[PDB]
Amino acid sequence: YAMNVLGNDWNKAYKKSARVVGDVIGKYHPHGDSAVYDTIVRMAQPFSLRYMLVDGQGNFGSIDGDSAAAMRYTEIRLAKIAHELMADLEKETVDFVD
Amino acid sequence: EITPVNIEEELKSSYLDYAMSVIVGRALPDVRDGLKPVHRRVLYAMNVLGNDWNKAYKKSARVVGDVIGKYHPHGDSAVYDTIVRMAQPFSLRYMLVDGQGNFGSIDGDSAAAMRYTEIRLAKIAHELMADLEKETVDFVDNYDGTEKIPDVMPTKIPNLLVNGSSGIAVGMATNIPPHNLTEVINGCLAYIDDEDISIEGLMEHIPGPDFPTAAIINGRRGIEEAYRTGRGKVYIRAR
Amino acid sequence: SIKVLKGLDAVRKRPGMYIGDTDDGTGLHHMVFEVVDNAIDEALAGHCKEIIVTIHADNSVSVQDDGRGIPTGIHPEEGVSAAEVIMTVLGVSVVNALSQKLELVIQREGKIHRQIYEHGVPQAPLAVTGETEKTGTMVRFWPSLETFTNVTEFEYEILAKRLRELSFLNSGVSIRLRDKRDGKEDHFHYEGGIKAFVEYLNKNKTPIHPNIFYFSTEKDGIGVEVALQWNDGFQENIYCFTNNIPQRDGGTHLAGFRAAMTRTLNAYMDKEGYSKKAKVSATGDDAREGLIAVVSVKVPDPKFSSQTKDKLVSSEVKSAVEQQMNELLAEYLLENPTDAKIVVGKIIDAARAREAARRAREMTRRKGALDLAGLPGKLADCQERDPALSELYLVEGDSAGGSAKQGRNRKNQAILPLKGKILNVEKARFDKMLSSQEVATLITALGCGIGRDEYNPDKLRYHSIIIMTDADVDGSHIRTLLLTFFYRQMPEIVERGHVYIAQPPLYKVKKGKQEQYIKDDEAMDQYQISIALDGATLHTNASAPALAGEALEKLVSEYNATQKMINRMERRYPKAMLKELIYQPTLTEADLSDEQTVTRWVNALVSELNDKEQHGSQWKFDVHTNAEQNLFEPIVRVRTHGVDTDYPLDHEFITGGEYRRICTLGEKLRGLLEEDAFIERGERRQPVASFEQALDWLVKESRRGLSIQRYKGLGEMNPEQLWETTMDPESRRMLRVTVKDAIAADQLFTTLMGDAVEPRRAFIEENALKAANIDI
Amino acid sequence: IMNLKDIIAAFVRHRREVVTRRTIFELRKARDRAHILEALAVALANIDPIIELIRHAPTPAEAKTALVANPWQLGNVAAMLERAGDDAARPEWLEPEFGVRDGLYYLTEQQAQAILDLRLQKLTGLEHEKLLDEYKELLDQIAELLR
Amino acid sequence: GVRDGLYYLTEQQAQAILDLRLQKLTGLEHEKLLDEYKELLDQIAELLRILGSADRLMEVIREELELVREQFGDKRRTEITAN
Amino acid sequence: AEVEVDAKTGRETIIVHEIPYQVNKARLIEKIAELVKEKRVEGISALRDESDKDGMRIVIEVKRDAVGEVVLNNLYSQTQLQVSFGINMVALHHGQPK
Ligand SMILES: COc1c(N2C[C@@H]3CCCN[C@@H]3C2)c(F)cc2c(=O)c(C(=O)O)cn(C3CC3)c12
Ligand SMILES: [Mg+2]
Ligand SMILES: [Mg+2]
Ligand SMILES: [Mg+2]
Repeated sequence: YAMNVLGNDWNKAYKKSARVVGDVIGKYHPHGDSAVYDTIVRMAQPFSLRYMLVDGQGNFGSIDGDSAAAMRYTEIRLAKIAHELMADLEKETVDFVD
Repeated sequence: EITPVNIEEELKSSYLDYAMSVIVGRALPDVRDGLKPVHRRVLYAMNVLGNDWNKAYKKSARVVGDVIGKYHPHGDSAVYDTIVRMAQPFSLRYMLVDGQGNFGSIDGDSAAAMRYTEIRLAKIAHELMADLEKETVDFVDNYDGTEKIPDVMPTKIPNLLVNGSSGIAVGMATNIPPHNLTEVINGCLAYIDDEDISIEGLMEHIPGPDFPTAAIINGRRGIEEAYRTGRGKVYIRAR
Repeated sequence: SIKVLKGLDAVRKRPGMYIGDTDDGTGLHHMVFEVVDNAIDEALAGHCKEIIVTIHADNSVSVQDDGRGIPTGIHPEEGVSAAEVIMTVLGVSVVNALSQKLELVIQREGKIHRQIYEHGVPQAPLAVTGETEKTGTMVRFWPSLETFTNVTEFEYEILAKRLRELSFLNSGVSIRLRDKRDGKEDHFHYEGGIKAFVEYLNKNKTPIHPNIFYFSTEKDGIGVEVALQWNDGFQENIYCFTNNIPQRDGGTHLAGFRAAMTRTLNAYMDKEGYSKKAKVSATGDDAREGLIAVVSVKVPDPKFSSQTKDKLVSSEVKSAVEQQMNELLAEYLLENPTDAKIVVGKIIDAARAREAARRAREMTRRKGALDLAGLPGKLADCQERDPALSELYLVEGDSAGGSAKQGRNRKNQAILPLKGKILNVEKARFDKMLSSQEVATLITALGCGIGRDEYNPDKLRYHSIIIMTDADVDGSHIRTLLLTFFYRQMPEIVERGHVYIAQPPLYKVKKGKQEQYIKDDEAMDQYQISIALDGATLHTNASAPALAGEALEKLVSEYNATQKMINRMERRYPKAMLKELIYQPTLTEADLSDEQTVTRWVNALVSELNDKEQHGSQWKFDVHTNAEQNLFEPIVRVRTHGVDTDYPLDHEFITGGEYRRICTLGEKLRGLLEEDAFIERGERRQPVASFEQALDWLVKESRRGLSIQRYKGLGEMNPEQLWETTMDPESRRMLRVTVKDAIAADQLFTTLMGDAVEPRRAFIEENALKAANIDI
Repeated sequence: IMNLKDIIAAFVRHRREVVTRRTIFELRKARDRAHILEALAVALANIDPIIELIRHAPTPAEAKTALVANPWQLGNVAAMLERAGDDAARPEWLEPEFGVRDGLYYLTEQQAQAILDLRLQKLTGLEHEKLLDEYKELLDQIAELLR
Repeated sequence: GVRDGLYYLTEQQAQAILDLRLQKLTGLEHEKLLDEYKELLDQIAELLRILGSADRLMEVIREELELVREQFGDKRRTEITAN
Repeated sequence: AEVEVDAKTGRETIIVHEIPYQVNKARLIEKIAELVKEKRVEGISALRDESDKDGMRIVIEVKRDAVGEVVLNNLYSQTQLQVSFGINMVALHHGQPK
């Protein structure tokens, strides 16, 4: 939802990971920021998800056991299939909470 | 293909690049507003976010993310450390940031991580950016050519004298002590009146520095020597 | 009636910018080349293949073809003959304008016609003058002897070489070339032109095998034709063409060809067991020792890196050529096993010759999964045991270190990451240097030993050390620190030439399917200039033909250089004042005593500056009289933001490099564009107010649908991109470090890296600060 | 390397430059507003011919072209235009042919476009009175800025 | 609304009338409204048809699922064998 | 995995093309090396990784006095070349687990 609000579409330029993590932590998720980055990283690895939901640019780890680079080095944007999970969101099809 | 190169030319070019970049864009303050580039970028980002002095606080992580994602292409821990220093009453004579939480103490304790704190602009920081939207300063490009940043601030406060500065560069350094605002204003008014006043005339209004932590200055010769030439030495003694 | 006359006059005003050079005579041959290309285009669909070229003794050339003749119809719009509209209307128009007399003959429908053109002005409408039975056209031209200078002649070889090349490329087409001054007749006709081209080139040398590999296919609209043969020489010569246009610097097709040949030859030599019989191995360079080959590609719309061609940058061409070459070359090695052996023998001889020139080595023990060998834990070693075939990389950070580990060739490449900034071994003591862990691990990984007591440079574990850092100002510092360490502690390693520096790219551009990598900012400016001049025409008036691409590129490059020079000197003169001097008459030194033209000149300059002004400022002029030889120097005063300043233009500025460069730029721009000034794209139209406005409009038009990405550091690149741009031996570029004087190097190192501060400050202040303000 | 007096002088010069640039910006903005205010004020006295002309136009572009074709009589707004002395409220990029020539006003394209965007609720009596107050205030501001 | 050939307005309709620009009085702006009104009537009829039937509801879902399968489907990677 | 035998000397090797889900390759190689250190399995002479851009490739060398099948079955039984996946489908329905 945060990436959708930021306007981080699948056919636009990439954005720094720190900006997205900062928005998520500062508006919606009241926890630490390192586990949020670890969660975001897993959604972009081709060997973890059958259909990836995040498109990444940089070093995101390997099947050999390597770790990803810190959040000051990478960039992300939404994947094309992730726009089908949020279709018709602005036509009052679901409920909202505080 | 492989092409040869002499070691002297490589050494000279690389070192001159590094030295000039550090001297002109990282470690020395401008004489008009008294800020380094990182301070200016932080203040501009906070102003763009709409983080005013009479509204709610915002988390530090959001501000750091904006700053390093749009204006400043470096690490985030050093940016947070820079933001922390601008809010401590025992570091700045007139604070520029308003803080909520654990920001350290004079006893030597460290501040909390940026997942715990909140900040907003101070009331005097709105006088450093007055009339910013009426085309009073020039704008330059960022590292991508997508955003624009002010070249200098249109300040109403003589910030360099009233807050001081300290930085280390290649081949040179700086060290300036803080002062008192009323005395500096009186000196500026006297200069406007006279325009030919001497150093002795200006010391009728500005007797010396004024540190945030009080204490005692022991002697008067170094003050006059520094105000007359630019280099001097003073002694600070506890009470 | 009159528009054509005005257009021809406009062309005559600046002939060079429409034809090219008029001093060496390149345009003189270019007119003939245009005529021959148009004729062969007509002869491309002709019933037969015959073209007549004649070099007459009266400084004229007549060319006759045998295709369908040019129609002699009537034009519904202009109401005149269709042939005349074909000839002179808004590249034969340039030739006719540059030729005093042009003979037009049309032979069709069994009738003979004839017409004469005088300086592009027809004398009579086309009329029937005889009867015939054949179809074709004939043109003879008499070039102008006043516009064309210093040559006024034709050379047989210049046309002969091009005609032979065209005949080789155009299979089944015959060309006859003759000269009437001395008397010659040359006929070119070949069926297998590409194969015949290889045979003709491989003539003076000694081929080692009679069979010549050759094929020709076409897939996805790309036509590929390859032919090659091995001589006994020691040099390689590859000739590339695209749509019958040569490229001296190659491109994607050449890269695909080289990769396919290397892979095929290596695989074949490995399978057959030849490489095991003799304890050697062959590289790409060994295969291409003595070789002659020709590559020609057919592409609908090629894209080039500049208006002067010489480099193809289309993407899919590489894949197509590589696939076609790799598919078929394998079969040839089986169909002709006798000739295959000779080439393998020559390659093995070359490889053995390479080996004998190396140093002496001892096998080293690498670090593996079953043994650690007492080596640092952060090192990622390789599998090769011969130190003369291994490489070591020193990378700046952890992220780039991981990226390099993921995308390397683990057979013979090792990685060692550096963390943080390294110690300065010029300001520290020996024991402090020994107790530092980064330096200790580096010394252990190198394996030579340190201390001038056990330092043996003959036990180096790798024979290539490569430094890879970011392309910012914090990588230059680390490069200097590493160079200081290597020079102060291990001089022999630098002396023998074991140290290299890597060159990663900085930009990446993409527009749809086309993508490319850009080295640095100069390449970016060149790419921006080139990409804005495609599919666009600039006409001085509404009835003039478009200019040449090369002239436009030269003008824009010179403008850019002059703009850079102007920007450099901004600290002493206002920037708007300097830009205005381009469009002003030159103030010669002879005018510095009249005291009457000076005032008019400065008044005109100030009036023009005050006329065009958007910000709040004012201009004024004044004249100062000097006693020395009664000089009179202009004075210009401005008022900006409430401050008044004066800029005296003294005698020194009049005679200087800046003013002369500005004048030289201005001479080509004063009165170039007329009032009409229309620019036409493929389907749209646009008026032009000034050269700068047209350039800005073109730039804005070209940037639509364009994506540009800038790399902050090495950690922002995918491992595949990093490998294919920086670490692949086939397509990487590096630098080798050498020492020139060895007596000034010590002084420079002591000054820049020593403890004393004052020499360093003085050096910085003298070099960077003052010398830049005055680059005279 | 500087002393006290240099720092004070630099601060004063910076302040002077900032104030000058701010004044220029505000003056330009005020003149731009006054132009459109004049254009709107003139067209509320010829309302019937304006409406008749607009109704017969088939396309807004044709209406815009027909608007700047002939001069319009000033009517009851000549007094407040005469109160403006010379060209104190005239933009510096305006050609000499436009504006008042001889008791007849000449419009430009932007003024016609602004006329075409007028809402129907501004034809009331009360909404008409604000133009004079705003015009007088703008004239006073322009004089003070020019001082 | 229309009751006996005489239209009765509300407050918001009057407010919309008061906010009408002068450029809307040209020729084309008087037929833009007619075209938009006809399109709105057609759309309203089509929307009302869905809410009254269940088969019409299921047809839309079938079409959407088939489109998704056409646009995002691919091949199988893992192989399943007997013991 | 597969077994290939040389046509000249009769020597044979084991080639691995794919590995199970959620398995680390470097740790797998390290475990195999450690296991063969203490003579837990017989028939292993050399072990190295030759993966490249074409795909994964792990080479295991068969000793001269053994058959590949026994070694391959021992590797299946003792290493992570065969794993178990316990299926347990629990999700939230109307705010309750089920
Ligand atoms: C691992 O590098 C760092 C060290 N070390 C380097 C030393 C030598 C190698 C073995 N580790 C030690 C500790 C350190 F002590 C502090 C920082 C640090 O504060 C920092 C930052 O962004 O704030 C970033 N870095 C890295 C970007 C350089 C730090
Ligand atoms: Mg953790
Ligand atoms: Mg740190
Ligand atoms: Mg960096």
